[PDB]
Amino acid sequence: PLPTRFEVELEFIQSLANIQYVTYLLTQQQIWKSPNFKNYLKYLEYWCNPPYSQCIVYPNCLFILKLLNGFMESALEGLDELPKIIQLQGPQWMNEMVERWAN
Amino acid sequence: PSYSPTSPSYSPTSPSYSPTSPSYS
Amino acid sequence: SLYPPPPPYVKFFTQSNLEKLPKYKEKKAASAKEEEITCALDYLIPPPMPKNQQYRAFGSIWQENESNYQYKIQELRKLLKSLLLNYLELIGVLSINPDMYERKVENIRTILVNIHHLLNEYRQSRESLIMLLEEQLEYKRGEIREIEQVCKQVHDKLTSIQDTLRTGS
Amino acid sequence: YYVDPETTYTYQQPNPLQDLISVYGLDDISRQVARTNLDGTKAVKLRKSYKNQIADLSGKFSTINFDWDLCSSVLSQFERS
Amino acid sequence: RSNQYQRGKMHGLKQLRDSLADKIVDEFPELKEPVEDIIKRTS
Repeated sequence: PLPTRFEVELEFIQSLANIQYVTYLLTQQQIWKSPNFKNYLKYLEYWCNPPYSQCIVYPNCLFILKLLNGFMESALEGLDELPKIIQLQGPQWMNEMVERWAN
Repeated sequence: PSYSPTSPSYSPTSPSYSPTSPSYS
Repeated sequence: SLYPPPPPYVKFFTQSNLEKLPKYKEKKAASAKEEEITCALDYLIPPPMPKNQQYRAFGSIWQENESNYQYKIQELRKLLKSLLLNYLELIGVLSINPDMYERKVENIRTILVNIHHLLNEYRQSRESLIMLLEEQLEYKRGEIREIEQVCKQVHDKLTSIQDTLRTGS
Repeated sequence: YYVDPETTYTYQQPNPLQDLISVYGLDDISRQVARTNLDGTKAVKLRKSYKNQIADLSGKFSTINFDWDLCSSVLSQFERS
Repeated sequence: RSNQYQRGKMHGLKQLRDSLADKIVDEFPELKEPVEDIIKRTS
């Protein structure tokens, strides 16, 4: 059967955690140029509250989209540095996610 | 001899532009 | 391609759609007093939770003060004893008539499998909560007690100094 | 749990522990071609193939629808020529 | 050679299960009764 929009949006959110997916998406000009994609990104922000957050599979993308949120006022430029910066800042970002959830 | 060697100008931060497309079977 | 295309509705919502969303939802609520897609602005309306409270994905289904266990213990002990006994009987089978040894092997595994079932009801998150509870509780008690110890020793030193200066008067 | 008194396993027959050669009185041929005699001495010289079974016959084995009358007549005519 | 291997492994297995039965009786007397039946199930 045809999946509902819940399933596709949740799978998109969980796939946003992949660094390769983010690099590919930012590689194309019209994806960042079009305001539709960033409008959808800001629309996706409302999943950080329960009970929606209970349905997530990988919490890392929760910050990544938020990090992607920062990308709208930080610039495309910085795309090259994305894998290095995520690899370097994985420890502290995981720690802050744990502080947000595990405590 | 050699007046001066070249400074290492590596750019690992370069993201590269390899096209990926034939992944689906 | 390797990367699936973005969702289609993503491209429908511009800044104008975002700013006209309030009047659109007001009109929709006034009119209202699977959702059919009659207008391009319908998706921004929050999707409704399914009544069955279930979600299917990849062939799998998904959906208070912490915010006879002796029967299970004795069942586990007797199951372990029976498992050892059946292991002995199976190795004896291997000794004398190994040709039919498998006839018991899977049987023993079933008991082992039952052991896994016996773990399922015993599943431990509350126990982890308890252990974290006592570790931070004892850590904060240690910090507190060293605080009053150090302030009390400072006060004792101050009193001793006061006595010393009074004696020198 | 699996202890079933109704499930009884019988001894495998024949028992490998016993002398399986003598179970069916099968010692004659084994003694005939035994590696060594009762005293341990070599009985006969041992080799590989069937050649020595034909040595008694005359010869030098160094290296190891149809009308019969018509064929015989043809051979006779060929030899007489 | 195969027959000697069979006999030696049979003797080894027999001593294995004899010792295992003896010790299971020793440290676990309550399971002593089935163990003998196990022998009756095997022998």
